[PDB]
Amino acid sequence: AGVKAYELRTKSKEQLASQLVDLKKELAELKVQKLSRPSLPKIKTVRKSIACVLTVINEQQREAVRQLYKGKKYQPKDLRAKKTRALRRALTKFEASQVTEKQRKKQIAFPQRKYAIKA
Amino acid sequence: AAQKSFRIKQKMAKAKKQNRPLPQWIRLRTNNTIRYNAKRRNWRRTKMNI
Amino acid sequence: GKGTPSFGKRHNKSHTLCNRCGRRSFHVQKKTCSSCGYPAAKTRSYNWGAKAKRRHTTGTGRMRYLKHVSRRFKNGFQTGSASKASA
Amino acid sequence: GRVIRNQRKGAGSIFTSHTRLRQGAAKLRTLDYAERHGYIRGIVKQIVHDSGRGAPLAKVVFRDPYKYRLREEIFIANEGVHTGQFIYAGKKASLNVGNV
Amino acid sequence: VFQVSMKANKYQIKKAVKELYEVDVLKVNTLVRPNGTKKAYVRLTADYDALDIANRIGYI
RNA sequence: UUGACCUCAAAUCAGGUAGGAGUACCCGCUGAACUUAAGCAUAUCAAUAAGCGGAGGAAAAGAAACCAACCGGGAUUGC
RNA sequence: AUAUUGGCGAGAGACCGAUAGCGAACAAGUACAGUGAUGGAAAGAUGAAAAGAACUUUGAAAAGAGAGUGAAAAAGUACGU
RNA sequence: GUCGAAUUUGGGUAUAGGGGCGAAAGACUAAUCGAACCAUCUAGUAGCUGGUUCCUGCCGAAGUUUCCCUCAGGAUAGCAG
RNA sequence: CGUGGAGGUCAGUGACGAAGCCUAGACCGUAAGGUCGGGUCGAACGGCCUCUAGUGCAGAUCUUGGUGGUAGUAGCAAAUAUUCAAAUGAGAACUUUGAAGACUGAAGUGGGGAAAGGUUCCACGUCAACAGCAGUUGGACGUGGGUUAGUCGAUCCUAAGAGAUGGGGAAGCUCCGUUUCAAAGGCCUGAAUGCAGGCCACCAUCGAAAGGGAAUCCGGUUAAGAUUCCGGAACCUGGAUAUGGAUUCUUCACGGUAACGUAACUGAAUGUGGAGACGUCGGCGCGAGCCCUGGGAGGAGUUAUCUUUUCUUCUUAAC
RNA sequence: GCUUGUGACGGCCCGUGAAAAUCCACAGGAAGGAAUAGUUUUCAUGCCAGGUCGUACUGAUAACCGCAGCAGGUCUCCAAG
RNA sequence: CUAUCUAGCGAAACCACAGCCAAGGGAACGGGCUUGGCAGAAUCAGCGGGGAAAGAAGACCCUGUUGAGCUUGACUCUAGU
RNA sequence: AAACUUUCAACAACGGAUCUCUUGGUUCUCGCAUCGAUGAAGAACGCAGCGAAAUGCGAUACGUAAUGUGAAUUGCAGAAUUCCGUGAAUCAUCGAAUCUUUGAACGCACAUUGCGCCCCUUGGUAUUCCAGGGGGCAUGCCUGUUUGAGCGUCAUUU
Ligand SMILES: NC[C@@H]1O[C@H](O[C@H]2[C@@H](O)[C@H](O[C@@H]3[C@@H](O)[C@H](N)C[C@H](N)[C@H]3O[C@H]3O[C@H](CO)[C@@H](O)[C@H](O)[C@H]3N)O[C@@H]2CO)[C@H](N)[C@@H](O)[C@@H]1O
Ligand SMILES: NC[C@@H]1O[C@H](O[C@H]2[C@@H](O)[C@H](O[C@@H]3[C@@H](O)[C@H](N)C[C@H](N)[C@H]3O[C@H]3O[C@H](CO)[C@@H](O)[C@H](O)[C@H]3N)O[C@@H]2CO)[C@H](N)[C@@H](O)[C@@H]1O
Ligand SMILES: NC[C@@H]1O[C@H](O[C@H]2[C@@H](O)[C@H](O[C@@H]3[C@@H](O)[C@H](N)C[C@H](N)[C@H]3O[C@H]3O[C@H](CO)[C@@H](O)[C@H](O)[C@H]3N)O[C@@H]2CO)[C@H](N)[C@@H](O)[C@@H]1O
Ligand SMILES: NC[C@@H]1O[C@H](O[C@H]2[C@@H](O)[C@H](O[C@@H]3[C@@H](O)[C@H](N)C[C@H](N)[C@H]3O[C@H]3O[C@H](CO)[C@@H](O)[C@H](O)[C@H]3N)O[C@@H]2CO)[C@H](N)[C@@H](O)[C@@H]1O
Ligand SMILES: NC[C@@H]1O[C@H](O[C@H]2[C@@H](O)[C@H](O[C@@H]3[C@@H](O)[C@H](N)C[C@H](N)[C@H]3O[C@H]3O[C@H](CO)[C@@H](O)[C@H](O)[C@H]3N)O[C@@H]2CO)[C@H](N)[C@@H](O)[C@@H]1O
Ligand SMILES: NC[C@@H]1O[C@H](O[C@H]2[C@@H](O)[C@H](O[C@@H]3[C@@H](O)[C@H](N)C[C@H](N)[C@H]3O[C@H]3O[C@H](CO)[C@@H](O)[C@H](O)[C@H]3N)O[C@@H]2CO)[C@H](N)[C@@H](O)[C@@H]1O
Ligand SMILES: [Mg+2]
Ligand SMILES: [Mg+2]
Ligand SMILES: [Mg+2]
Ligand SMILES: [Mg+2]
Ligand SMILES: [Mg+2]
Ligand SMILES: [Mg+2]
Ligand SMILES: [Mg+2]
Ligand SMILES: [Mg+2]
Ligand SMILES: [Mg+2]
Ligand SMILES: [Mg+2]
Ligand SMILES: [Mg+2]
Ligand SMILES: [Mg+2]
Ligand SMILES: [Mg+2]
Ligand SMILES: [Mg+2]
Ligand SMILES: [Mg+2]
Ligand SMILES: [Mg+2]
Ligand SMILES: [Mg+2]
Ligand SMILES: [Mg+2]
Ligand SMILES: [Mg+2]
Ligand SMILES: [Mg+2]
Ligand SMILES: [Mg+2]
Ligand SMILES: [Mg+2]
Ligand SMILES: [Mg+2]
Ligand SMILES: [Mg+2]
Ligand SMILES: [Mg+2]
Ligand SMILES: [Mg+2]
Ligand SMILES: [Mg+2]
Ligand SMILES: [Mg+2]
Ligand SMILES: [Mg+2]
Ligand SMILES: [Mg+2]
Ligand SMILES: [Mg+2]
Ligand SMILES: [Mg+2]
Ligand SMILES: [Mg+2]
Ligand SMILES: [Mg+2]
Ligand SMILES: [Mg+2]
Ligand SMILES: [Mg+2]
Ligand SMILES: [Mg+2]
Ligand SMILES: [Mg+2]
Ligand SMILES: [Mg+2]
Ligand SMILES: [Mg+2]
Ligand SMILES: [Mg+2]
Ligand SMILES: [Mg+2]
Ligand SMILES: [Mg+2]
Ligand SMILES: [Mg+2]
Ligand SMILES: [Mg+2]
Ligand SMILES: [Mg+2]
Ligand SMILES: [Mg+2]
Ligand SMILES: [Mg+2]
Ligand SMILES: [Mg+2]
Ligand SMILES: [Mg+2]
Ligand SMILES: [Mg+2]
Ligand SMILES: [Mg+2]
Ligand SMILES: [Mg+2]
Ligand SMILES: [Mg+2]
Ligand SMILES: [Mg+2]
Ligand SMILES: [Mg+2]
Ligand SMILES: [Mg+2]
Ligand SMILES: [Mg+2]
Ligand SMILES: [Mg+2]
Ligand SMILES: [Mg+2]
Ligand SMILES: [Mg+2]
Ligand SMILES: [Mg+2]
Ligand SMILES: [Mg+2]
Ligand SMILES: [Mg+2]
Ligand SMILES: [Mg+2]
Ligand SMILES: [Mg+2]
Ligand SMILES: [Mg+2]
Ligand SMILES: [Mg+2]
Ligand SMILES: [Mg+2]
Ligand SMILES: [Mg+2]
Ligand SMILES: [Mg+2]
Ligand SMILES: [Mg+2]
Ligand SMILES: [Mg+2]
Ligand SMILES: [Mg+2]
Ligand SMILES: [Mg+2]
Ligand SMILES: [Mg+2]
Ligand SMILES: [Mg+2]
Ligand SMILES: [Mg+2]
Ligand SMILES: [Mg+2]
Ligand SMILES: [Mg+2]
Ligand SMILES: [Mg+2]
Ligand SMILES: [Mg+2]
Ligand SMILES: [Mg+2]
Ligand SMILES: [Mg+2]
Ligand SMILES: [Mg+2]
Ligand SMILES: [Mg+2]
Ligand SMILES: [Mg+2]
Ligand SMILES: [Mg+2]
Ligand SMILES: [Mg+2]
Ligand SMILES: [Mg+2]
Ligand SMILES: [Mg+2]
Ligand SMILES: [Mg+2]
Ligand SMILES: [Mg+2]
Ligand SMILES: [Mg+2]
Ligand SMILES: [Mg+2]
Ligand SMILES: [Mg+2]
Ligand SMILES: [Mg+2]
Ligand SMILES: [Mg+2]
Ligand SMILES: [Mg+2]
Ligand SMILES: [Mg+2]
Ligand SMILES: [Mg+2]
Ligand SMILES: [Mg+2]
Ligand SMILES: [Mg+2]
Ligand SMILES: [Mg+2]
Ligand SMILES: [Mg+2]
Ligand SMILES: [Mg+2]
Ligand SMILES: [Mg+2]
Ligand SMILES: [Mg+2]
Ligand SMILES: [Mg+2]
Ligand SMILES: [Mg+2]
Ligand SMILES: [Mg+2]
Ligand SMILES: [Mg+2]
Ligand SMILES: [Mg+2]
Ligand SMILES: [Mg+2]
Ligand SMILES: [Mg+2]
Ligand SMILES: [Mg+2]
Ligand SMILES: [Mg+2]
Ligand SMILES: [Mg+2]
Ligand SMILES: [Mg+2]
Ligand SMILES: [Mg+2]
Ligand SMILES: [Mg+2]
Ligand SMILES: [Mg+2]
Ligand SMILES: [Mg+2]
Ligand SMILES: [Mg+2]
Ligand SMILES: [Mg+2]
Ligand SMILES: [Mg+2]
Ligand SMILES: [Mg+2]
Ligand SMILES: [Mg+2]
Ligand SMILES: [Mg+2]
Ligand SMILES: [Mg+2]
Ligand SMILES: [Mg+2]
Ligand SMILES: [Mg+2]
Ligand SMILES: [Mg+2]
Ligand SMILES: [Mg+2]
Ligand SMILES: [Mg+2]
Ligand SMILES: [Mg+2]
Ligand SMILES: [Mg+2]
Ligand SMILES: [Mg+2]
Ligand SMILES: [Mg+2]
Ligand SMILES: [Mg+2]
Ligand SMILES: [Mg+2]
Ligand SMILES: [Mg+2]
Ligand SMILES: [Mg+2]
Ligand SMILES: [Mg+2]
Ligand SMILES: [Mg+2]
Ligand SMILES: [Mg+2]
Ligand SMILES: [Mg+2]
Ligand SMILES: [Mg+2]
Ligand SMILES: [Mg+2]
Ligand SMILES: [Mg+2]
Ligand SMILES: [Mg+2]
Ligand SMILES: [Mg+2]
Ligand SMILES: [Mg+2]
Ligand SMILES: [Mg+2]
Ligand SMILES: [Mg+2]
Ligand SMILES: [Mg+2]
Ligand SMILES: [Mg+2]
Ligand SMILES: [Mg+2]
Ligand SMILES: [Mg+2]
Ligand SMILES: [Mg+2]
Ligand SMILES: [Mg+2]
Ligand SMILES: [Mg+2]
Ligand SMILES: [Mg+2]
Ligand SMILES: [Mg+2]
Ligand SMILES: [Mg+2]
Ligand SMILES: [Mg+2]
Ligand SMILES: [Mg+2]
Ligand SMILES: [Mg+2]
Ligand SMILES: [Mg+2]
Ligand SMILES: [Mg+2]
Ligand SMILES: [Mg+2]
Ligand SMILES: [Mg+2]
Ligand SMILES: [Mg+2]
Ligand SMILES: [Mg+2]
Ligand SMILES: [Mg+2]
Ligand SMILES: [Mg+2]
Ligand SMILES: [Mg+2]
Ligand SMILES: [Zn+2]
Repeated sequence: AGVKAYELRTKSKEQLASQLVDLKKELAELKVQKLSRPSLPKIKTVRKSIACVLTVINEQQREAVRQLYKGKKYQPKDLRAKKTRALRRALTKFEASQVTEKQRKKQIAFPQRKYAIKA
Repeated sequence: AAQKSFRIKQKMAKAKKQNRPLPQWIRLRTNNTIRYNAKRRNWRRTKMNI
Repeated sequence: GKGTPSFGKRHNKSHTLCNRCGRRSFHVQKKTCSSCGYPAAKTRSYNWGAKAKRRHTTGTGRMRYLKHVSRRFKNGFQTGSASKASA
Repeated sequence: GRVIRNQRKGAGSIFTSHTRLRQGAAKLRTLDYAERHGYIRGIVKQIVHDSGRGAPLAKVVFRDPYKYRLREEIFIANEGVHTGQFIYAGKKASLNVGNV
Repeated sequence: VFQVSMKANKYQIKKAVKELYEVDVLKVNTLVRPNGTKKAYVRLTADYDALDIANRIGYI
């Protein structure tokens, strides 16, 4: 039951804030009835919903902070490439590309010649 | 041990909660091996070592 | 009374639990873990100890990060989201 | 063989001096402008016993030349030095028991 | 009597006990149960009835 | 009086990087004895085990201060 | 081009067949031992299917005896032979 | 035997293996001490004990020679297939 | 001769019963072995030609696992001791209650704690195993309950001791060092916060649940917690702080010869003094609690006889 | 009288018998300071608050160590006639 | 208080196969072989003659081209100096 | 003659050989190259309607988002079974997050759930004191920056 990922993404922050609070109100009230009854399997879907609400609220604020940093040279390490320690310190495609002026002319003067031999 | 370091009361609290017989329903499960709890402990028999 | 009588005197513990490795190898007076090596920077291992090694090596643990690296490498370390099917 | 007893002593351990209850180290006043040119006066405030030393110590106060404070010294009492006496210290100082 | 976060000191308890159930809290005594969960003894002031507010949370 | 210089400091200075794990293979250091010799010391085990420092996907080696002495050959690695 | 009792993913064998084969085919580096470094097991097989023996009966009861299930109970969770 | 001091003792702390510690017994150093406990080198070497798994058929020995830090072992010739 | 596996072949055997196992049943071979019947069994297996080995057990104080005789035997004899009745239960030498007999005899078989254990505490259920007889009981089994602090500890301080830092060794793991061959800071004030004041500066930290140390007591309460809860009475540190009182026109108090006294009585840098703060033994004075004890006011036992009798209540917390 | 605290003292040493945190005090005189008033928060009274971990029970001829419900071993307080 | 008898509980040592002698010869001290004596179920409490009884691959002794603790103007070295 | 003992058979015990099974081991080959201060390896404690393990996860706790898939999961319960559906699921996939207490492990400690300092914000009169919330303060080294020191030192003084 409970909440749905796409429906939440439309609602505004300040509504989500209140969404949560009455889910916490419910889940709290659940745990009361829970110990007065022969179990209560129902409480699973609301505590999962709280995760979803909180996932979305996170999605927004992260994306929002993603915008505020767009195009800039220095972005929070939270939001960076990840990939690999070893990887992300490898030379950039630019840095590996550089070639000494002596060579760039040698790489022009006599670059590899495609040929063949018939008969 | 009388007035006890928290970590040890915590470590104690753990082993207390995991000394129980098997839940009866674990043995109805399809493809079930476990008949009894084989890791069960006792204060008289085996000591915890903190 | 090198035997049974002298045993009755053992109430003190040369080691308590080692924060790093969770054994009780941490020498109270020596302030060094016997098994793991804490608080040395490196973790304790010896080549004559190959059984001790396979007790503590990778994959005896939870692999909480490492385990997923292979899938993430399998495809390109993908950035971004998944495009669905659409129409 | 084994390591004989007289080798084991240089490692400290058991063989270190038992220092707890001692007074400080027994040292003269530092050699300074005061003693090198004139002399200086101080009261021996008390003599007193120093553990594991069979030679009583005399505690001599002095007034700090270069600041307003009291400066206590630990001297080895010279037999006839006495609480309350004035010790005089320097090249200009007189020739009397207790003077340096 | 409430189970409480093991991370919650006597202030956080009293603040959150007031805020949630809308009552005046005289004093707070916390132990940690054998199982490793904190139990809080939260006394309500004279102005309130603890049994009322009890089954206002719906246990009685 | 005011302005540079060399050197050398400090900052929760702005941006970074090192550590640890792994260790089958790889570059070094350090370094045995059991053993064989029908004894044993050189020798052998072995430029091995254990110990230490540093990598990669390979490492390393490499365009000769080479090999040859031939009518000469021509970076390195491996079979 | 070369190395590779590690890592990841595969295909195989005149290999071993539960005292074998890795120590571990199993909640196995587990249960347990040691202050500690370390030491370190045992243990696979009801049946096609639980149909896991309703009911009666003696018994304080565990059970026994009827009686049922099943191809088989000369398979009854002490379970293939 | 000793029992008001070279007394008895808790805990904290220090000394580690050719090391410690010893009012000295080679004592003690975790039931381990004329060299601790743990793992590895290690399946250490053994002219020395012990064992060495089916059947039948034919042939059939030696404890002697010489040399050996050789005398419980080898080489060597002889006997044997 | 025999065993695991391999190529080839009998288009070999088989759920209408393969393999295995059991057969004081049959036959073949000198033998290793081969073949058959019967029983039990449940899914595979054999003949011949070759290939190949982790290929044949009675021993090795062999390895692992299982089982015997010994044998219903040695034993179940330290710690003075049990008995009657009831209740409960299918069941009682062993449980509960009552009674009687006894013991530990406070250097205890009493009342608490330290190390250590870790739920053993308590309650309800409950006896397969365990409690070397027994078990209706248990420190067992099952299910639940339970440990409340400003004042008690930890936390703080320093001890022997341990240990970073400039640094100096060592190939290195690492070693030395703790104020040293170092440019080692962090306070209080004004001008909401920077500059101007300014002092002061040898020095991380770890190390005591018996050392040092801020401060709580009584009464009541639970099945199980209490110097923690409740009721009452306090105190300590930390903030805020208003009113009262005190002091000053001789501005920062008066009195006493003095020892000193008073409800208060401004005090920066800096210096210094004291408490923290300390051995062991011996008697002597004094107090507290305990011991002994008289009157009296209650309760209890004995009382053929004797005893103005024997026992028992009469209490006072920190502040 | 017993335990115990304290007061005043005597003796013993080639033994003369911890440290730090903390607290108050003194000397000093930088400084602010009153009259129609300004002074002091070491005098009284009044306001608010005090987090974190431990807290059960055994502590032994059964709850610790000694394979165990072991005649062993394991520091201490109270102590009636 | 045991032992002993009973209810209940219930091990271990050890074990080629076993368990009556005399002699003989025999690896020169036999339970077994040879010749004789003999020889009758099933057993209980005792006992310490035998079982060259049990305990532990003799420590004494020798052998081993096997060690180790230790000593020294052995052989060969070595920190320090 | 019984008992007893011994031998054989049958049935029954004891025990787990043998036979047949094999989601395992073992060895050969083939392909690929990715751990960590963006916090790894490893550890501790937790997380399910009813779990002690194993397994998975992290207070968003046997999982949240995305993608596919097309109806289950299953021990009992429960559901919304929300099936021509943005949709079952202990499914596959994984590109988005969460990720307690830790650990090279980073304010200092650490047999302690011990103890400082800075910044923002909320409440208690509140610049100060207490409390809740949020973010911070390791080391060596490089490049840069800002601020300093030295009669090491060149100019300017005036
Ligand atoms: N008890 C702590 C120590 O455990 C050591 O041994 C422990 C290890 O062999 C094993 O512990 C492993 C650990 O190795 C591994 N690296 C991580 C793993 N989670 C641990 O697991 C353990 O912990 C869980 C949880 O408490 C327990 O249920 C259980 O003891 C065990 N599975 O479990 C043993 C528990 O005793 C030693 N016995 C001794 O040093 C000491 O007792
Ligand atoms: N080795 C300890 C030394 O103690 C010395 O300190 C000396 C004094 O300062 C210290 O005296 C303490 C005093 O600090 C403390 N606050 C009060 C205490 N009563 C005094 O004690 C001393 O004096 C009294 C009276 O004379 C004696 O009864 C006592 O035995 C004595 N130790 O005791 C020492 C004399 O016994 C120095 N600090 C130094 O030399 C060193 O640390
Ligand atoms: N007695 C009535 C019920 O029997 C039930 O149990 C039934 C069975 O589970 C039980 O089976 C027993 C078995 O437990 C035990 N291990 C022995 C034997 N294999 C079986 O025996 C049973 O089956 C045999 C064969 O037909 C009958 O001859 C016999 O009478 C019967 N008891 O026998 C019962 C049938 O008679 C439950 N125990 C319970 O509901 C109740 O006691
Ligand atoms: N143990 C506490 C003591 O009890 C004592 O209690 C005694 C008193 O209360 C009381 O005394 C009464 C007396 O008042 C009345 N007039 C007569 C009565 N027989 C006495 O009692 C008597 O008891 C027996 C005689 O049988 C004597 O041995 C005792 O000494 C005497 N007091 O009887 C008690 C007997 O001991 C005292 N009050 C006093 O010492 C203290 O409180
Ligand atoms: N000391 C002064 C006197 O002390 C008396 O009491 C003292 C004595 O009872 C006892 O003092 C003893 C003394 O008796 C005996 N004869 C000598 C001994 N040294 C003293 O001991 C005293 O001094 C030593 C240092 O020497 C300290 O270490 C110790 O703590 C202290 N008690 O300790 C008390 C404190 O010093 C009385 N209070 C009184 O007569 C007077 O004040
Ligand atoms: N200061 C170093 C930096 O710390 C940063 O990390 C900051 C936080 O992410 C980190 O927070 C830690 C957290 O890691 C951890 N898992 C939980 C912990 N409570 C937090 O701890 C922080 O606050 C606590 C408060 O008690 C302090 O005790 C602790 O020293 C501090 N690191 O602590 C740092 C702030 O103090 C970055 N990891 C990195 O840039 C760098 O290492
Ligand atoms: Mg299992
Ligand atoms: Mg264990
Ligand atoms: Mg032991
Ligand atoms: Mg201890
Ligand atoms: Mg120690
Ligand atoms: Mg050390
Ligand atoms: Mg560290
Ligand atoms: Mg591996
Ligand atoms: Mg793996
Ligand atoms: Mg695996
Ligand atoms: Mg994760
Ligand atoms: Mg020596
Ligand atoms: Mg010294
Ligand atoms: Mg508390
Ligand atoms: Mg509870
Ligand atoms: Mg910066
Ligand atoms: Mg490294
Ligand atoms: Mg390496
Ligand atoms: Mg040799
Ligand atoms: Mg040899
Ligand atoms: Mg030799
Ligand atoms: Mg060589
Ligand atoms: Mg090596
Ligand atoms: Mg790499
Ligand atoms: Mg390659
Ligand atoms: Mg290269
Ligand atoms: Mg060239
Ligand atoms: Mg070439
Ligand atoms: Mg391989
Ligand atoms: Mg490997
Ligand atoms: Mg795949
Ligand atoms: Mg292939
Ligand atoms: Mg088997
Ligand atoms: Mg096996
Ligand atoms: Mg088996
Ligand atoms: Mg087998
Ligand atoms: Mg085999
Ligand atoms: Mg095995
Ligand atoms: Mg097990
Ligand atoms: Mg071991
Ligand atoms: Mg089976
Ligand atoms: Mg099955
Ligand atoms: Mg009936
Ligand atoms: Mg009944
Ligand atoms: Mg039937
Ligand atoms: Mg019918
Ligand atoms: Mg049936
Ligand atoms: Mg039928
Ligand atoms: Mg049929
Ligand atoms: Mg059948
Ligand atoms: Mg069957
Ligand atoms: Mg059944
Ligand atoms: Mg069964
Ligand atoms: Mg069976
Ligand atoms: Mg069967
Ligand atoms: Mg089967
Ligand atoms: Mg004598
Ligand atoms: Mg005497
Ligand atoms: Mg001593
Ligand atoms: Mg060594
Ligand atoms: Mg030697
Ligand atoms: Mg040394
Ligand atoms: Mg001695
Ligand atoms: Mg001798
Ligand atoms: Mg031993
Ligand atoms: Mg010993
Ligand atoms: Mg001896
Ligand atoms: Mg020796
Ligand atoms: Mg040892
Ligand atoms: Mg050992
Ligand atoms: Mg061999
Ligand atoms: Mg070798
Ligand atoms: Mg050899
Ligand atoms: Mg020989
Ligand atoms: Mg010769
Ligand atoms: Mg021989
Ligand atoms: Mg020959
Ligand atoms: Mg011939
Ligand atoms: Mg074959
Ligand atoms: Mg084979
Ligand atoms: Mg074939
Ligand atoms: Mg064939
Ligand atoms: Mg057929
Ligand atoms: Mg067969
Ligand atoms: Mg026959
Ligand atoms: Mg047949
Ligand atoms: Mg049969
Ligand atoms: Mg058959
Ligand atoms: Mg079958
Ligand atoms: Mg079949
Ligand atoms: Mg054949
Ligand atoms: Mg073989
Ligand atoms: Mg065999
Ligand atoms: Mg056999
Ligand atoms: Mg045999
Ligand atoms: Mg037997
Ligand atoms: Mg018999
Ligand atoms: Mg019996
Ligand atoms: Mg008997
Ligand atoms: Mg006896
Ligand atoms: Mg008795
Ligand atoms: Mg009776
Ligand atoms: Mg009756
Ligand atoms: Mg009795
Ligand atoms: Mg009774
Ligand atoms: Mg008596
Ligand atoms: Mg006493
Ligand atoms: Mg005693
Ligand atoms: Mg108690
Ligand atoms: Mg109880
Ligand atoms: Mg028991
Ligand atoms: Mg019994
Ligand atoms: Mg019984
Ligand atoms: Mg219980
Ligand atoms: Mg206190
Ligand atoms: Mg401290
Ligand atoms: Mg120190
Ligand atoms: Mg150091
Ligand atoms: Mg220096
Ligand atoms: Mg500033
Ligand atoms: Mg203390
Ligand atoms: Mg109590
Ligand atoms: Mg109260
Ligand atoms: Mg005295
Ligand atoms: Mg008081
Ligand atoms: Mg008296
Ligand atoms: Mg002394
Ligand atoms: Mg004072
Ligand atoms: Mg003054
Ligand atoms: Mg309590
Ligand atoms: Mg208590
Ligand atoms: Mg007691
Ligand atoms: Mg005992
Ligand atoms: Mg025990
Ligand atoms: Mg006794
Ligand atoms: Mg005892
Ligand atoms: Mg004692
Ligand atoms: Mg007898
Ligand atoms: Mg009997
Ligand atoms: Mg027995
Ligand atoms: Mg035995
Ligand atoms: Mg024996
Ligand atoms: Mg014999
Ligand atoms: Mg004769
Ligand atoms: Mg004869
Ligand atoms: Mg004879
Ligand atoms: Mg005879
Ligand atoms: Mg014989
Ligand atoms: Mg015969
Ligand atoms: Mg014959
Ligand atoms: Mg005869
Ligand atoms: Mg004759
Ligand atoms: Mg005899
Ligand atoms: Mg015998
Ligand atoms: Mg013996
Ligand atoms: Mg013996
Ligand atoms: Mg021998
Ligand atoms: Mg021997
Ligand atoms: Mg001997
Ligand atoms: Mg000899
Ligand atoms: Mg020889
Ligand atoms: Mg030798
Ligand atoms: Mg017989
Ligand atoms: Mg089958
Ligand atoms: Mg579920
Ligand atoms: Mg529940
Ligand atoms: Mg887990
Ligand atoms: Mg699961
Ligand atoms: Mg369902
Ligand atoms: Mg269903
Ligand atoms: Mg999935
Ligand atoms: Mg995921
Ligand atoms: Mg993390
Ligand atoms: Mg952390
Ligand atoms: Mg940290
Ligand atoms: Mg914060
Ligand atoms: Mg940095
Ligand atoms: Zn460790």
